[PDB]
Amino acid sequence: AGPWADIMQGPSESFVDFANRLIKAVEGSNLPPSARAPVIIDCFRQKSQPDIQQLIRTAPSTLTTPGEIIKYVLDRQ
Repeated sequence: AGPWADIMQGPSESFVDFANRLIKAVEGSNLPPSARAPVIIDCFRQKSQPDIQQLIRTAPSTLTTPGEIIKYVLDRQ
């Protein structure tokens, strides 16, 4: 279990704050730099609040970066 496992969006935490903690826990880990982006995305899918999880599952497959997912959530939530 990597340092992201402990990181899940709280019942009253804004997604951006959840994203911040998570990105922190991923960036300070032993993962190679090149591996951070795709791990961050999986965590967004698995560790967010349920409403946010369905939002990310419905999203266009053309969102490829953590930054596009964040922007998508903030605009549409």
